[PDB]
Amino acid sequence: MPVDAWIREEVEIPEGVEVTVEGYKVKVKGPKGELEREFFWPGIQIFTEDGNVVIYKDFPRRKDVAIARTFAAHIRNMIKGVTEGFTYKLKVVYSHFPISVKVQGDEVIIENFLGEKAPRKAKILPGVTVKVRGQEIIVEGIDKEAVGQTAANIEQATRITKWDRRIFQDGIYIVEKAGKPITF
Amino acid sequence: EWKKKEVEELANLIKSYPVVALVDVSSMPAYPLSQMRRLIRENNGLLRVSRNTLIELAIKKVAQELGKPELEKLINYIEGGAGILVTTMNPFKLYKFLQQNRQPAPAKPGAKVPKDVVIPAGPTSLAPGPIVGQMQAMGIPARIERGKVTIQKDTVVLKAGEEITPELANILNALGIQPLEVGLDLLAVYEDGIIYTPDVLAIDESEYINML
Amino acid sequence: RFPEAEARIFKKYVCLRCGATNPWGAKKCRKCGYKRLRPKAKEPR
Amino acid sequence: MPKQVVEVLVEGGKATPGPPLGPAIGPLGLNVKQVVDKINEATKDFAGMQVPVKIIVDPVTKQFEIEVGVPPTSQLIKKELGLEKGSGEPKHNIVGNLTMEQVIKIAKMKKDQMLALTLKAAAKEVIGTALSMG
RNA sequence: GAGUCGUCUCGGGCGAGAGCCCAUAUCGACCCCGAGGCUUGCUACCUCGCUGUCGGCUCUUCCCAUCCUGGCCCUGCAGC
RNA sequence: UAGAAGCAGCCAUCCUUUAAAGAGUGCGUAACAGCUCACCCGUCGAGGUCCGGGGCCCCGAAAAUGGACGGGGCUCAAGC
Repeated sequence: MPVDAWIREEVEIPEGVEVTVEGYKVKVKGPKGELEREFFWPGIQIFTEDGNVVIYKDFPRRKDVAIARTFAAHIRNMIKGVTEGFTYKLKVVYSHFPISVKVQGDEVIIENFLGEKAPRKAKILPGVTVKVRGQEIIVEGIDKEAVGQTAANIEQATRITKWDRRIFQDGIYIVEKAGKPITF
Repeated sequence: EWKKKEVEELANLIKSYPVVALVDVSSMPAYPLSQMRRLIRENNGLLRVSRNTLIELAIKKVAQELGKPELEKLINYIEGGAGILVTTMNPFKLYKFLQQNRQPAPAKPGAKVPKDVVIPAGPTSLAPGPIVGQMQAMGIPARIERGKVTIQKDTVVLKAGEEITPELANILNALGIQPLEVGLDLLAVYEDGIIYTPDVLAIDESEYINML
Repeated sequence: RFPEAEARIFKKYVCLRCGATNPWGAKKCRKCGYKRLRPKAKEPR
Repeated sequence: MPKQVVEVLVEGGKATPGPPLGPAIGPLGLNVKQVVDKINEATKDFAGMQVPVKIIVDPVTKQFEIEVGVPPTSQLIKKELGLEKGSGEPKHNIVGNLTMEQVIKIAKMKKDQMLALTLKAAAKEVIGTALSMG
């Protein structure tokens, strides 16, 4: 099990992303927008030491080392968030009634969900943009977290739990996440 | 295990054969290679591995300079799934044998292809299906002949140093033709204090002596 | 239709110490340890 | 196939099985069971056992490429022992034993089918097939 | 009524076993450990210069280990 | 047994050869085919995965006027 005792990690940043700290809060600014996050752990200093952002605490514990690596991964997703967007594709597939998925406002509305005269809805955050092209639907946007939430909110609304789950199966599902979610 | 148990056992192995070569045995499965593997065994040689025994050349150099030394094999050559091939076959026989058995290649889409990828003309021997639709999309003529899907004419789809894409690879696969044309590469061949490489094995010295 | 739906919905595990659909890599709810637990769906599976 | 058109079984002591050969039909040479006729004689041994082989049914220039089941090692040892079964009830009877000369005759012809590199190595394969039957 | 908790009520752990096959869709023995004060009983602490019984009626408070309504999960959940 | 061709089931579970192979882990097929694992070498270029005692803290934990640590309030302590 991990041989740390400093504990100190180092996070590699290019010259194409600059990062500036002011307290225990990290802001990452690159070509395409910027994104700020708050990393909230107590007793840990996050600071920029030259070209590298370093996350450290003097007293190592098993719990602190997990938190340090999670924060380090968050900066990396932010880095590849501020260079280029993340794309998840979802497909709408249906059991009987053609099903019309359009974005009206800052919510996606789905109508003709099993012949329904009522909406199913899922929230679409401003950092994420949702475009519908036929019955492929693409959730796209700056940050991996924003993109992950927006896409998943769409699947859960349409989610079948009200009847049989092997025979009633109409709804829009996560065809791409970055593999094929999710099985046992 | 322990170091220099293995290197020693290999040290001994190397002296026994006149010709010791390093080849990349990572390119090929497994029925093709295995029928060749068997064939080598009958014709006086064997193939071997273990994790770190294609390095520690210093003991091998000390053991002799006619096997695998550091003399010309300066760099300690350990490639991803390389093996060491010991044989009686002279480097020129060894080289030629190797160029002929090499095929079929695996499918690994997204590689840069070391050799040309072609589509031929003729029947696939597969029935009407989405396979006619794919061929048309690439702009490869087709027709139904034999009640089967047929190509009306070939064309060379990609060159060396060009990637096979997954869409392209998938078409090569549906056809049941490999997208890749890699097989066993010889990194280098050693015999009796001289290193043979494909450029060495290719020319012959006496042809220059004879003209001049 | 079919293999999209049954994945997001159905490709998970259940723990018969909690009576709730938990992650598949989990052997617990979030805590309840192990007894000797097994699927979820039986007869057709 | 899933009623056995490509996949076909031919007997090593009898000829024209009804189940693969009747549904698949069509002239492949002149019949499905043209190839069949060729196979049964060559593979034939004491035991009439089911020898997997393949045909490819294409009606349309009467095209086929076929494999030739060269008789298996299992089938060959039946002939030498004199039993067309291993045991009449799985693993409660005699699997038999071969004298030294008979195992070598089998290996000799088998060599080419086997992965081997000497003729001793082959004979160890055949003797081992003998011991575990049932 | 207090004390008490054998009796009673209820829970948890282990899982023999049947459910075509598959312990847990469902049902669940042997055994072991708690909780409650709602049955029964034990206690003789409190009252014999009286603290009047039960049931109904009427009128009201509180509690959940929840019958229904709301929101949820599984299934040996096709639908119903 | 039509098929049991690793994969209805029963028992055996042997031998040669190695990036690599279990008379085969699961899927799949009427049974095959096909998809795939353990496994291995190698890249990432490290200290790696374990198991076993102890202390503590969590889960296990459902009750009837508002009752609880004496009360307030207290989480680098006013806690152990």
